[PDB]
Amino acid sequence: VLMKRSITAPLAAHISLVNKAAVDYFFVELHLEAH
Amino acid sequence: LHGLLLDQHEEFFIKSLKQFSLRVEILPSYIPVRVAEKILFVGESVQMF
Amino acid sequence: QEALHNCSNEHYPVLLSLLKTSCEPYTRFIHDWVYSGVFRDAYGEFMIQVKLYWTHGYVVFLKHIAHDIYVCGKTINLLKL
Amino acid sequence: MIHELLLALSGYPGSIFTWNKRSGLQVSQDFPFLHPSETSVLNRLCRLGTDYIRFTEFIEQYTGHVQQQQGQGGLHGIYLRAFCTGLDSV
Repeated sequence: VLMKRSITAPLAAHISLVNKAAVDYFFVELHLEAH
Repeated sequence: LHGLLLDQHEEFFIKSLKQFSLRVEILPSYIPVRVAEKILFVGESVQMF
Repeated sequence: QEALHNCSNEHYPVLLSLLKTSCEPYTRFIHDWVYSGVFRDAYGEFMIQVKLYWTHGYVVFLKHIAHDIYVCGKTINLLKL
Repeated sequence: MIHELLLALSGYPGSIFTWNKRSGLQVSQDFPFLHPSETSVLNRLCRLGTDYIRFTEFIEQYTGHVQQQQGQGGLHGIYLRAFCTGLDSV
């Protein structure tokens, strides 16, 4: 079998955490939602 | 278990929904048709969900 | 692609061991750009490369993850600005 | 006779056991130094090395000749190669 189940799995779960922190950083700090 | 194949241009008695068809003619006689139907059903089911 | 092209050979575990060390640098590349946002440029052999300011040039392994990393790095790169 | 026979049987044709593809291994059979008594036993031994050379030629020709392969099972495919592996192990 050819697959990644030990490389991308501890990586893709971290990508989403970074993305959610950035989306949070926009709203609750720079107040785009108030614009 | 994964709906994956690496076989190109040879037979293995199987070719969202579809993408598998039953090569009924090539099938080994000493392995019955009945289990191969279940195998085709399982591979399609895993590819679907 | 020589791996997916193969399924069984006397050189199949040999090629697994060869690719397993031939992918050792690239995993380190990706382990740089996600946690730092700055990859040490070699010759531009990194597959991704580089006011609103975003005009990065981007447009094989799974490209399903390539654009994911391409957005995962440019956002940290904005925080550096 | 001592080393020559083993060399023939291993699949290296000599100048006593001359390889053809129409007659395989063959005694020279034109000397009055060897006689009909030993000749027959020798021909019986020639058969095995002929078949052996055929076997090894087919296995080598189709296994380890491409990376891993459009398609014809009598010339290509994984199944023919796995056949040649099983034939080599027997």
